[PDB]
Amino acid sequence: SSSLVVRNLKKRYGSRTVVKDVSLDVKSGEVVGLLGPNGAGKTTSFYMIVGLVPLDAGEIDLDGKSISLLPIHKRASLGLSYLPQEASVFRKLSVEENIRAVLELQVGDDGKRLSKDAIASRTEALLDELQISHLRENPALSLSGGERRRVEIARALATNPSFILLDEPFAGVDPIAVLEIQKIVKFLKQRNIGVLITDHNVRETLGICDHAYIISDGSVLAAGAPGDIIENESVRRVYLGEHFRM
Ligand SMILES: [Cl-]
Repeated sequence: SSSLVVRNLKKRYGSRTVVKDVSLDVKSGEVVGLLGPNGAGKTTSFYMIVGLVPLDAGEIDLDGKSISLLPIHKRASLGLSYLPQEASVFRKLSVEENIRAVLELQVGDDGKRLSKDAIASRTEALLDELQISHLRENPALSLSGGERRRVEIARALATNPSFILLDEPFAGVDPIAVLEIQKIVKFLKQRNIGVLITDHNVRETLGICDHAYIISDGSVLAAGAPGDIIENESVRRVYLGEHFRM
């Protein structure tokens, strides 16, 4: 069991403080949502946690260790994997090669690079687990969005992450795709991976969150189970609307 502990983030750009004070927690096997009005702080908060935006103030601890000053690849080494909106998998590489490429770069707990046998074994495992074994030889370029998404999870999983940070996974996707993504998050949850999601699609996100934080005016307006969040009068006034229904 791991914990990601975020305390009192602040980010100021010029004369404008976009994140005033945001704190949150994520634990292993927990799905947490970072929601709220556009530009009211949720995104900058998310990126400070990812490591794309340096903190002006605050703390971020992963298993008791500070990581707020570390670059992204260092956070990744420690178990914090980031899955951006756009890409990336190497389009010219096969599905299998995309996964192996990650595994070839890993270092054991021993401190040693994986044996050829170990890489083959883990590749086979990840292909089966993500139900994409039929695509092993396919170039990444040829994949549907849903299949590509699965390859990206596989590449993240190949680093053996403790936490996975999803940047707008539901943006622009059809209702069928929503279900696939929710199934994938549940799969991650059952693997004892903590998941942090920021997204604009309220119902889709809340629908798989154990816990959610509503960010408004650079601060945490409310936090808790989705069921309680919806009924919060402040949240309805600022964000969801008086007549919101799931
Ligand atoms: Cl924001």
